[PDB]
Amino acid sequence: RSRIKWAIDYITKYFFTEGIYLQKRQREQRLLESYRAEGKLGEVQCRLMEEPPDRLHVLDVGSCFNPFSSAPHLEVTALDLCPATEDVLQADFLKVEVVPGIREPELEEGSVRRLPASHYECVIFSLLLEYMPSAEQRLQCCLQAYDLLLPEGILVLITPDAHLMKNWRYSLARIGLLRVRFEKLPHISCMVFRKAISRELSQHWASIHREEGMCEEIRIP
Ligand SMILES: C[S@@+](CC[C@H](N)C(=O)[O-])C[C@H]1O[C@@H](n2cnc3c(N)ncnc32)[C@H](O)[C@@H]1O
Repeated sequence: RSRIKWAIDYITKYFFTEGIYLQKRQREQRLLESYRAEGKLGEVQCRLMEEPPDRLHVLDVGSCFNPFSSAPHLEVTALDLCPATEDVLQADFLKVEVVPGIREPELEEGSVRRLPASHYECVIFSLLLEYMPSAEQRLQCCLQAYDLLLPEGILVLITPDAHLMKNWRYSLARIGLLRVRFEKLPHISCMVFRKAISRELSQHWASIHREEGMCEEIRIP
């Protein structure tokens, strides 16, 4: 049906109705034991989420009109370069700093310039990344998404219309994000990437699944 309904349903299942965050945690714990048992990794640091709050902190980037704000149990901060509705904060995400030690966005001259680090259970890039000028700026957005996420939070990535998705999967794994869902909807590909319990775990996964010819960034032809 709709990417919006698809994403609300996934988020709800991931944190509430299906505990997918706990399922993937187990998969990642087993993967780490496998790697340690092969001497390829040592004593890495792991960071886990507490039980989800009743109200999830969701950052909707390139939101346009804040579709997610009325979804139950989502507390949505919506940003857009050119907001269409008054409830979307103006921001060029490429110029946003991710700042530890703050609780809410800070604005200068009416533009979001700073967001709280490690604060959001969910970051949503719905048909946003194809607006970036370069491949390296698409990666930059996902790197900011990673500093914004709580441990085991999820990046919801929706892009318009296989080896390229394997490349994005590899590129995002290099920076700590492991894909946990991929679904094809009419005219779009719907993906969710999870902030792994350990970035080093994610990077080693990517090392193993690197095919020859693929870049470190995330590309749009
Ligand atoms: C195709 S619309 C998608 C709107 C909504 N997310 C959806 O799924 O329908 C792309 C949006 O990204 C916004 N955008 C483009 N570059 C941006 C940037 N650098 N920072 C914040 N928003 C940006 C545009 O203003 C536009 O609202």
